[PDB]
Amino acid sequence: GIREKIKLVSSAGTGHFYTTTKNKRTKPEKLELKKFDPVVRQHVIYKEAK
Amino acid sequence: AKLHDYYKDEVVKKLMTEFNYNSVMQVPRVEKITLNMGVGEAIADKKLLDNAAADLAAISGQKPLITKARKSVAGFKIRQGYPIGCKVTLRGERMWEFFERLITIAVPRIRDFRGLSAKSFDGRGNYSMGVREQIIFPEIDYDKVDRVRGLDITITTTAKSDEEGRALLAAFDFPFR
Amino acid sequence: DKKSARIRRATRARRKLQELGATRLVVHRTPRHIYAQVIAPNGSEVLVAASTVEKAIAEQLKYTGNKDAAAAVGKAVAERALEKGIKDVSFDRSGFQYHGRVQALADAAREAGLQF
Amino acid sequence: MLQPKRTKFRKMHKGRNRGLAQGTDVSFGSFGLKAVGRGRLTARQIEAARRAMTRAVKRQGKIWIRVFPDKPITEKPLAVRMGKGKGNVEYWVALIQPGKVLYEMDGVPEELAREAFKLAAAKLPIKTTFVTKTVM
Amino acid sequence: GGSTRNGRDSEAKRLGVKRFGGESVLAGSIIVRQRGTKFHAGANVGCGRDHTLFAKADGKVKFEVKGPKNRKFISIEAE
RNA sequence: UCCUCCUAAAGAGUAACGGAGGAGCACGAAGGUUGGCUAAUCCUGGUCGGACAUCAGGAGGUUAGUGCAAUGGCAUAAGCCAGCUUGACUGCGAGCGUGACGGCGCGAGCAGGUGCGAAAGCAGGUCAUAGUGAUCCGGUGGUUCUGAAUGGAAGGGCCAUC
RNA sequence: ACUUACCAACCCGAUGCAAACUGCGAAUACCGGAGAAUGUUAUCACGGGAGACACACGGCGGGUGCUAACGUCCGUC
RNA sequence: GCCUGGCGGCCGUAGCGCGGUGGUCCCACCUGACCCCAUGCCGAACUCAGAAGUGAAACGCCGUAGCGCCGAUGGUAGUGUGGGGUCUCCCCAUGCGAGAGUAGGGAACUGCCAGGCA
Ligand SMILES: [Mg+2]
Ligand SMILES: [Mg+2]
Ligand SMILES: [Mg+2]
Ligand SMILES: [Mg+2]
Ligand SMILES: [Mg+2]
Ligand SMILES: [Mg+2]
Ligand SMILES: [Mg+2]
Ligand SMILES: [Mg+2]
Ligand SMILES: [Mg+2]
Ligand SMILES: [Mg+2]
Ligand SMILES: [Mg+2]
Ligand SMILES: [Mg+2]
Repeated sequence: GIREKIKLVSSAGTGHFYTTTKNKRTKPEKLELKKFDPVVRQHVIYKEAK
Repeated sequence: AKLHDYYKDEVVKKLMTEFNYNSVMQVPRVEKITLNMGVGEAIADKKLLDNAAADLAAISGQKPLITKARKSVAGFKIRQGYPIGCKVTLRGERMWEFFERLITIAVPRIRDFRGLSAKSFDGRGNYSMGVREQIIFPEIDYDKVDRVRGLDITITTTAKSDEEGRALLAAFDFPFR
Repeated sequence: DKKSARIRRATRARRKLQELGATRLVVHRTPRHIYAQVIAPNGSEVLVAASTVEKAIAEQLKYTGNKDAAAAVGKAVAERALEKGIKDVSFDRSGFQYHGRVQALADAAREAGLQF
Repeated sequence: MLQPKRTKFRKMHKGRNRGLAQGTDVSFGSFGLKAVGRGRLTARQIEAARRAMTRAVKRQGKIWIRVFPDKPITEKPLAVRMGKGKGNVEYWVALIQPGKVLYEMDGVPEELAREAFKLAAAKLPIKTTFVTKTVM
Repeated sequence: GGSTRNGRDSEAKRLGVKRFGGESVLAGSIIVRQRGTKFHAGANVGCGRDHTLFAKADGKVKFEVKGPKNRKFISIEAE
């Protein structure tokens, strides 16, 4: 269970965030995705993935 | 080129008269000449495989393909997806060009007293031998190269049987003996 | 061999169209000619057809087997389908790449007015 | 003693023994010994019966064995409570239906095969009878 | 060694034929986990992510065998 | 505690200190879509190379393969390779299956926005079935719901999450 | 470098066995639809009150046991 | 009337093997490929521009019972209900009735559109 839980934070001013999991030793690079933000109702980038 | 039109005019007539074919198409043709090395020392280091690719490119002209292991055989401690050999399948104008540069000069240099085996057919019409000496073709200098690894060629033909294949290859300059 | 491979390529779409239940424009390409026909949703009856093997179309071109003849046949299919009144057909490539001569015919029909 | 070289499973359900035998014809030899009742038939019994007729004819003719012990039989120790898992295999047995042919012989006279099969039947637990190859 | 430890709740196999549920898409008319011998006949909507067949709107449920390999499909007669 | 098979008597369900095996994960691609491809094994010929590495041809037609135990599936591929991508989206959801209940599961279709494709279309994670822990208590972010004389604040509620 | 009083894979023919084998396959049972007769609604829903959750033996199909037990554990009458 | 191409019905009595045969059209081979497009390398495949030549391969058609395939009647096994026996297994009345095997069959049939030939 070395895989750990991280949260993807919307780049917009909204505080909305998603949650997922990722391996730390294999891919330490930050994860960047494009997901729907229900507050602004648009697809935006997400960050903050250790 | 020259041997392409030489197969076109004459040669084909020789085989036609020999085997009494009803149709011109019944005469066997040549589709491809496959060059293969399969060094196998890639398990030691990748530079040997790179050098092998360069050497085979020297003869071919464009680039070789790298063949991966189809199984993880423990006997040869090979791993699936591990490139252990290189290959080329030239075709058409380049095929005839290499066949010319092979037959004309390289084969006479290959043990003139022996040449190659007369019986080297699989049974359908294919015709293959190992050069074993990559210096014959001289296109590229070999006083600088490091290894003297060999080489293998296989001529594919649409011949029905070994007799037809041998007759076709005899029609060319292939001395067999 | 090649024909079997083409049929293997085309089967999935061929029957996905019948699952959706829609009239399909099927195209058969050969080195010398090209054919197109509109097949009904049940896949048993032909509504419209046109190719380069008929006197018309084929007697007013350079050589059957090029993109110009493909465009002519597409125009013919579009006009005849419009005459019959059928609309909203689903084009199928029948295992051929969409970029070749099959690009035409399809383009010609959709510009003619058939709802690709 | 006869038993399989390897077993896919080491223990098997008890099961029942119903119906008539399938192989009821003399196929390999000229004379045969076929059962009339039903019951178990152990490897030890088969081996002893084989020796009976083999030594009865010494060195003459050929002998076939049609049955084979396939299913294992378990048995728990003496002073053991009920339960605590299934017992452990002790011997192998062959289920035989009435009409099953057990042994056959070819290269011997009838008057000697009869006595050899009599001796073998003496060892066998189930009752048997002597049959001839005949035709279809 | 070791026994018991058997899975539980093997779900279900067959949920009906003909106008048994009928109304709406239903969620039966399938052997879950089966796929083979129970395919969508086009008339009923395709499998779920767990290989579950279901209806479109209404109608009778029928079973047929057709096509190469002699596979069995479930169709629905719209009414 | 959970998953697979038999026992289990051709709908479901069905016990024993009955007979056999696994799980307490993994993947940012091993997901989505478009395009393409087809296995194991054996035989013949050929430098190192041989029982087995790679090459050509011929038999064979899935005995191959699946991220992981077993069953059921898979050629249309659910198996193999490449391009672009984030639908591993948000709010709902007729209808249904399975449970004493708590609950668990499948789901067409609607609204918003998005990816692949020429288009028809597909996509609400992975071939499916294990990879899990109620309530209470508290922590973090958002909210303009409450705020004990009034204005604030503390605390509480609601949404996400530990 | 020949020999073989030796064993033996694959393949072909014949012969058996399997709860965890199936290129086959019933009788029953179950689900759904239509119809006649018969049955004091025998069916379902809601509400008030319960008791009960130690079962026994016989037949049939089984697991376990030694197809032993007035043994033991299931299915159905 | 035939012959050919495309899309279907059906899913081996529809397959495989062996022999023969087809080029007006169609189909496939087939020529070239500076380009559209492409090969983990290769106009092999995909793709483009053509019609000199050949039905050799492939494909269509015809014959052939070597194999695959289908397959009765009868008997047998099993089984629901009722009854019986020496009851671990059977029998009788009645209802249902296999699998395997035998005789035998079998070298598919069929719808729509288009073209060549009357
Ligand atoms: Mg059951
Ligand atoms: Mg039952
Ligand atoms: Mg119960
Ligand atoms: Mg996957
Ligand atoms: Mg695809
Ligand atoms: Mg996938
Ligand atoms: Mg899986
Ligand atoms: Mg206040
Ligand atoms: Mg708060
Ligand atoms: Mg109790
Ligand atoms: Mg009880
Ligand atoms: Mg008791």
